[PDB]
Amino acid sequence: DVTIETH
Amino acid sequence: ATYKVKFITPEGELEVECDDDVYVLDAAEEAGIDLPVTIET
Amino acid sequence: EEIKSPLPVFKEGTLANGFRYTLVQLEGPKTRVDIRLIVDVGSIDEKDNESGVAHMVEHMVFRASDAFPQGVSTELHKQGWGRGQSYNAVTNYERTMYMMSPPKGNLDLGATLQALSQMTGHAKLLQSDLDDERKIILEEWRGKLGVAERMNQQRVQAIRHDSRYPSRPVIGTEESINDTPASVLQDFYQRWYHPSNMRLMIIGDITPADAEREIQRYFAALPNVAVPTRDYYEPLLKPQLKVARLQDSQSGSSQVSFVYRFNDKDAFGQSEYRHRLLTQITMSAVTRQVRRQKAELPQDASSLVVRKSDIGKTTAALGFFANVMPGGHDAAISAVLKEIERFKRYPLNEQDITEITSDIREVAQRMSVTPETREFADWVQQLTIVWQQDRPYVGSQQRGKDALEALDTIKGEDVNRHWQRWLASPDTLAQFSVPGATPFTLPKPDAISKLQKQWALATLAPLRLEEKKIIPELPSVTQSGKRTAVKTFAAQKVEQWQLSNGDRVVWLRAPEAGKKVYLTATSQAGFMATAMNPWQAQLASQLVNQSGPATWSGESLSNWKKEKTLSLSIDQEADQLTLSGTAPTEQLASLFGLYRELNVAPGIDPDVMKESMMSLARQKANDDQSVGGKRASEMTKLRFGEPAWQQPEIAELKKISAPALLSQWHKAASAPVTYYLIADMPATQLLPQVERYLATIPRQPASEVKQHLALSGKREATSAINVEPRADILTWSFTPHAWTPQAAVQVSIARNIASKYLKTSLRDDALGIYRMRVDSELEDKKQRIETEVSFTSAPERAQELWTLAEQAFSELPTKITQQDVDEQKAQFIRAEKGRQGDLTTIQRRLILSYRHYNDPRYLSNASKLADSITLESVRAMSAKLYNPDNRVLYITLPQE
Repeated sequence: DVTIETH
Repeated sequence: ATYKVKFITPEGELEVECDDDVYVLDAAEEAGIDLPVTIET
Repeated sequence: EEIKSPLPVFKEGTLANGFRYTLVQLEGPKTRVDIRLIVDVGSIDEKDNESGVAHMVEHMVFRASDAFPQGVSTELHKQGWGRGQSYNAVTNYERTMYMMSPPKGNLDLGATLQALSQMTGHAKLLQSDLDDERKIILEEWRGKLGVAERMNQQRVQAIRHDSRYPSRPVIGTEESINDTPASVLQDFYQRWYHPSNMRLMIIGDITPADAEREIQRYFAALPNVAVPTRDYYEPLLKPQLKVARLQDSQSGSSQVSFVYRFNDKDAFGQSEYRHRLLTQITMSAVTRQVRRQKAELPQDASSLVVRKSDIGKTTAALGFFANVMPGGHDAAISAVLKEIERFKRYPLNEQDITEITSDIREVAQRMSVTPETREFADWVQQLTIVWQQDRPYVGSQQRGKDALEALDTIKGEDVNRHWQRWLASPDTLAQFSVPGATPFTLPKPDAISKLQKQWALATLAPLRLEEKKIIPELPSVTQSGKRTAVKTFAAQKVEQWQLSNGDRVVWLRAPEAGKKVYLTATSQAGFMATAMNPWQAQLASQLVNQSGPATWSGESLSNWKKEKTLSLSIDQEADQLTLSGTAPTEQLASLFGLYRELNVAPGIDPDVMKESMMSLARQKANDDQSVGGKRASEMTKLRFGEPAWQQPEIAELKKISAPALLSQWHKAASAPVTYYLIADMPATQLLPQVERYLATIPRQPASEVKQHLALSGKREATSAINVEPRADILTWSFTPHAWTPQAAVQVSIARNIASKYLKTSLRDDALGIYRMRVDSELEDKKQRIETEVSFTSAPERAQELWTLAEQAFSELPTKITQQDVDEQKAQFIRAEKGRQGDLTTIQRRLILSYRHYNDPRYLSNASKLADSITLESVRAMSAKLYNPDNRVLYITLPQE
């Protein structure tokens, strides 16, 4: 999972 | 009839072609693409 | 939701019977509201005689209840609600969820809670309602019987083995959708639907003190009954090397993989947010490094990827998957285990971990200071996600501060440790997908473990470094051609230039182009051209389209087009080549330049070719023995006698070289070309660019290619080969007819009226028609009315329906009313006017005009096509849509 959206 | 459906996924854009008579996810499994008009997923 | 609303105020409470509820108050938009209720039960909770019951109960709580004996859904219909837009439900393994978006919003709140309380506390679940609903459940069942589900089930069977999940699919079985009695539903309902097993969330323009009294009004009296304790959401992890085949005889899947299963929510004493952040860092680093490892793969594997997925409440699976040239799975699995082994030897690239960590710190910094504001639909999506896993929302502003604090205690040493635990997991799986009839026997576990120890002892190269990114630029063309003639059609705003190399330019100066240039280059270079090899030429076309110029690469191309807001693409049909593109007027030299470079300097990206070879080889192996393959082969000998061309054997495919493909491309690119240009700009601007990039491409006269024309006569065939319980009815019919704009519109009008009547003749449901469609056009290059009618239906009905459609066609010419036509004419008339100044239509018609008239006349007097629509002319044309003398019927039945 992504916890901090980056792009 | 024969329609160009295309999937955007978190690694690439990988082409499959899908009759009117055919569910879009079935044409992918028939084509050997692993996933789970231009729909995005 | 046009004015973003800030972070809302949360209020949560618990009724005396255990019913839990969350109120989230937005500032706006006005009146909008969203209501949701989760019952913590799904198909995983079913027993053995309860297949698909969780999902049937989902349906059934909308039918009779204590307050609404005619059905809960029907009360909602009578108050203006709509299925799918105003209410819906979803059932997965772990939960059942009920969604409400009341048409009048905040006002309908107590009407909504009355309905939810009826559904969850007072469902009658009557056998008579069940027997009516079964029709709908079977239809949902029958719809998802394709090859994608059967493989999805294969994946769940293997990756989640030793768990409840494989034997508990949501939809259940056909037998239990037919035979399970409503008393089994009531026992399930009465075990699981109790308030301490339920939770409710309300989002929007609401008064929290008021919404809480309503929740008491309709849910507080529910009896407080306990549901069974549960501790079975999790596969039973044990040390092992399990080996599984993922198989379906209609799947082209050709892949191998090695998987590690483990408890992903164990954080080992540290911050569990910090842990989840280590996961993201680790995956981003692994995703970079595994990509580079493409260089290390033998010819038999490609596209090595790492995927991490949840396969329970706490266990995840880490997987390395790669695609396999059919036949080379043993070699491919060795390569996967080799690369897995390399990741055990060497730490992850520290500049990756520094860069990735920095990108995350950047976004978390920004998050920690900008107040969170969202549109309504966004708030719902965010809050629903956190609420489905029974956790309180944490603001994006607060989450940024948490991430910064957890990044401070995280160095690459931690990332490597995190990654090494996954790889040290003792529960391991190896999966194989081998298409069609490819010889395969499943490896035994030691045969795999042997490979693991072979690569454990081997000496291995370090991880690959990042290659530096070649940024491409088009060459300088100084070479100029010359325009040699000009024919003017001022009345269509069209000029037609001849060019010194033989090409020509049909330039239309349409103001509808705006500041964009629209290019369509056509030519007689289809893959059936005499000089070419049909299968090689299509693959050359596809690879060039994707690789770009010879010195470039697929990725650098996609980059370069995006920076220039430019598109250009190759379509090589059987009779024609078409390159299609758009660019801003500014970038006209870039578009013509890119076009010239595809023609004179075409590329083949090594990676793209390798991927495409595998895509072709797995479909060949599948299609040699698949149902889809046998239908296409019978349809061909029914309609054409012989295949016009055929894909190659896998062995020949494996030997194809980039020089042999480029050879094919140049035959196509040498055909003389007509550039249909739509641009609003003076000729003095367009002429220099056309003489430099377009007029200087070497060309050589090509012959027209003969169409693939359906043979005349009456042939029929039946095949019992379908694998799902369905019959497929297709029939074809043509009538030679000369193409005129009118005749084409008359045919499409008649096909509309045809389309609705062949529905009357065949709306008796006792005929079990799942889907049917009817198609008819005056095809302009073939110059014949071509008609296609197709049914999918139950097998027993199946041979009566063509008989009745046939009859419905004989009847039709005397059955077209007048107010059918002039309602269609009014329909056409208005649809036409939508099409003026539509650039897609202007471009389509210019090209068509030159195809039949060799001038641009069809750009004018569209206004007088509507008047070809009279009743006498649509009847005379409806008599020609089906021709009994030219008829091909193909019936596919379930395999007996």
